[PDB]
Amino acid sequence: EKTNQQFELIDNEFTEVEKQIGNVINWTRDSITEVWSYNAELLVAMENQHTIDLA
Amino acid sequence: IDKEAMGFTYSGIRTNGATSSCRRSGSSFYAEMKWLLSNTDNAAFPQMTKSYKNTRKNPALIVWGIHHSGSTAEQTKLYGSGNKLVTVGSSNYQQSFVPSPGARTQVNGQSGRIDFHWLMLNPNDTVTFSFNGAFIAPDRASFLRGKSMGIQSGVQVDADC
Amino acid sequence: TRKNPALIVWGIHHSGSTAEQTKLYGSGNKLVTVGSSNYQQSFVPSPGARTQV
Ligand SMILES: *[C@@H]1O[C@H](CO)[C@@H](O)[C@H](O)[C@H]1NC(C)=O
Repeated sequence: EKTNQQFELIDNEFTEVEKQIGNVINWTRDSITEVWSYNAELLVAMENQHTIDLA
Repeated sequence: IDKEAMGFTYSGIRTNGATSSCRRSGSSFYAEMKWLLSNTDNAAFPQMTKSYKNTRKNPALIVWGIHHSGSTAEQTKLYGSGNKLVTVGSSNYQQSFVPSPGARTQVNGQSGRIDFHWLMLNPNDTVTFSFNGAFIAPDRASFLRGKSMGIQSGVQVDADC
Repeated sequence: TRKNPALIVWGIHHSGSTAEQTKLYGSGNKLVTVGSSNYQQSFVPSPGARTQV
């Protein structure tokens, strides 16, 4: 079941943004990426314990 | 974008400023901006003031340009001698600009630059352009249409999936 | 002189005309310079007509 939250573009791949706002965006996106990489690896490992135990 | 004409009139100055960088059936300029000059070279430039009122029920994207000429013998050729100024005001905005001639590197064959600025005029507001030179005047104000999303890509567009 | 930062505030008047700036501060080119041990800027008034507020 997919999210309904639409995320738009705040960087620019062709003409680079200002450096101090280009580092706040880059620090924030790596922080959130650590959260969704932790939650994905936790959920898959937890539901593998539940799948094995229910069968 | 929904372009809406401003209806500016210009008394005693030239308007057909063109350049060799913008090739459109010869020498032309931007399609929605005017290059206000003097009547001939090294002539004077009168002090002007033009106004626009946003009558619609939506914010209006106003855009004007400031010409930074390549030399001090180039700024005086097209807007006369003296110190120039462009003043822009609104009910939520106030700034002012001054041209700064000087040589720099050749881009597209020229060493002059045009700085484009912008504001969003609120409904039933008024913008005012006091100028006496180096002003790339707007012609048509712009209005937004609705909601969309913009992407940057390098692959081809498909209308099947 | 106090042991805390002080919120200093000054204003710059941008008059409505060039016959208005000369009426209240005389003729010529004007300037306001503001300096500190951590700050340095300068300002120049810019007269001209705009909308009535
Ligand atoms: C932010 O990260 C991107 C990598 O996706 C990089 O191309 C860009 O230069 C970075 N921005 C800054 C200001 O370092």
